[PDB]
Amino acid sequence: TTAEGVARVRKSKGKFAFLLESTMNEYIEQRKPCDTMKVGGNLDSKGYGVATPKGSSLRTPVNLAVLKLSEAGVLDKLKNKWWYDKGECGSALSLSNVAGVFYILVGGLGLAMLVALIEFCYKSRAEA
Amino acid sequence: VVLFLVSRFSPYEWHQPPNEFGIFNSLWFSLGAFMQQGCDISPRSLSGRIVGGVWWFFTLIIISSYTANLAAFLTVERMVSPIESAEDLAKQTEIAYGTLDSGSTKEFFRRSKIAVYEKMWTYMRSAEPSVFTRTTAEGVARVRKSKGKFAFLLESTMNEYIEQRKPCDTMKVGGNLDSKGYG
Amino acid sequence: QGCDISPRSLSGRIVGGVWWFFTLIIISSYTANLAAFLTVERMVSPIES
Amino acid sequence: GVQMLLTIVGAFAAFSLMTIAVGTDYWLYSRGVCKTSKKNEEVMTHSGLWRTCCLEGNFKGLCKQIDHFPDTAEYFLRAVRASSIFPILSVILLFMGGLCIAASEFYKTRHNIILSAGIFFVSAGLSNIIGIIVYISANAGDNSYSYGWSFYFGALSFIIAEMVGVLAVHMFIDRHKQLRATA
Ligand SMILES: CCCCCCCC/C=C/CCCCCCCC(=O)OC[C@H](O)CO
Ligand SMILES: CCCCCCCC/C=C\CCCCCCCC(=O)OC[C@H](O)CO
Ligand SMILES: *C(=O)CCCCCCCCCCCCCCC
Repeated sequence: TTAEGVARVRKSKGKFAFLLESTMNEYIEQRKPCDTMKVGGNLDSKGYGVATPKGSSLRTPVNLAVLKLSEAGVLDKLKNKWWYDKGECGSALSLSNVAGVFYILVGGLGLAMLVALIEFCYKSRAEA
Repeated sequence: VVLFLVSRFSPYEWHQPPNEFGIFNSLWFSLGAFMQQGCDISPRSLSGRIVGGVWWFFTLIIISSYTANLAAFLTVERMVSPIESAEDLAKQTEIAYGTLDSGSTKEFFRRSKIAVYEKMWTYMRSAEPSVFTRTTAEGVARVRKSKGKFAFLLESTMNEYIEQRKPCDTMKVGGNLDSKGYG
Repeated sequence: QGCDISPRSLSGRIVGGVWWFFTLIIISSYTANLAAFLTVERMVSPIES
Repeated sequence: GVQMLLTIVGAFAAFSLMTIAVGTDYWLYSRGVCKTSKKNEEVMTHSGLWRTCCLEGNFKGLCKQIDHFPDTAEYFLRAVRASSIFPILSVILLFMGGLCIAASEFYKTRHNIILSAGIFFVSAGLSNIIGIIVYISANAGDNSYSYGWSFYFGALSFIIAEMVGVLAVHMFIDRHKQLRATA
């Protein structure tokens, strides 16, 4: 299922990418936690159709209905309703790289003051 | 400061200073140490040696991280590419590119069966925001304002004209993609 | 390398310090540029037009 | 004495500049939302350690409460930049050092009170560095971020604390040398 592909992208730390239709991709890009993105151009160009069994008498009327809805702007209104109106998503080194050296340093300066004030205590308590 | 302290604060050592590590001679050992440049004085106590040992390790990593990052910049910059042909454009995505609307250049790309130009069209037709412009002037502006991140496909005549207009910041690159004329 | 004398006056220790900093930046800029010269070989500069 | 007057003034100065630093909300100048339904926010905000208030926008002076817990091992940092114990441990230490100096000018003879102050100032400056590093290393985890006067007070406080530490050790040394002289 598409949901399983989305989960795999989200959970795989960048080590899985999912190939899916642009419509689904764009929808998920506007859902929390807003951690996925569509990249690149589309690989092909096609469409979704309303399907009927071969030769069904319903096909002609359905086709004209699709054209009427398209031309009235209703398909566009529905896409905006369900995709966008409801959307939920709206070099030098840094100290992060060398944080450790600084800690170690301030930890050996506090270890030196401990190894120096301890000796001082001894030598002083001994002289009493 | 910690070197100064651990060395001279304890009077049991004094007999005349036990070490030469006065605050001044400590601001100098620590400076020398950092610049790898050795000095003449050197701590002789356990305390004063934990302050020179963690500072020599700090110094080591920081100097190694300066040389190793200055050598990453100088290299990556040495791999920069001029991008001066249609093939160059077609093989990358950092630099956007487009054409004028409602003219023969756009139609050229739309109709081309040549792989490089087909690849370019496939990108341009779906790029967001639009890479197409309504007038040549708008395409020129987009090149000039985009810090190298937009290149414009236009007729050599217009290109050559703009190359001789102030502020003289654009250039024609590569050979022409086709050969034709105005009538 | 190291010498057998280190300035022991404020005046002299400033000269020594601004020169150890200079030295550091320049010896690093040589090793770092040399590395860029050996990592990425361009080697292209003949007739172009 | 002259060496004591500077210590009192320096202790006060260091403590004052660190208390102001921990309290004021102008540590960082970054871009962020100054308010807890898409919100066209991203207005220039100034953040301290616990509060973030935007500099401009329809909420001229609306503040908020930083949320420092938004998986393991790293957590330890998120919890050291959320209690801010190192900036606060630096305030406590500087206060304690002042008590020592003040107590010194009363009891006298004790000599070891003057040292204690020296250990409470040098360590205070050392807690401050860790707090500075933790601050910077936490923001990076999460731009034209710039630093404000509350950051530079905590940086200036460190400098004054280390200098008073040197001065307090220099007084401890001098007290003991006076004893050795009479001997
Ligand atoms: C007496 C014992 C102590 C002797 C002490 C001798 C001091 C020598 C100085 C050493 C390094 C100087 C480094 C100077 C760095 C300057 C940086 C600078 O100018 O930066 C400008 C700007 O802020 C960028 O963004
Ligand atoms: C005679 C006395 C001489 C001087 C004596 C003191 C000198 C200390 C020098 C270097 C300390 C280096 C400490 C390195 C700490 C490494 C920490 C570590 O093991 O990290 C594991 C890591 O976190 C897993 O992911
Ligand atoms: C005699 O017994 C006195 C010495 C024992 C107590 C030492 C306390 C100070 C330890 C060194 C300083 C640590 C500073 C850490 C800063 C973050």
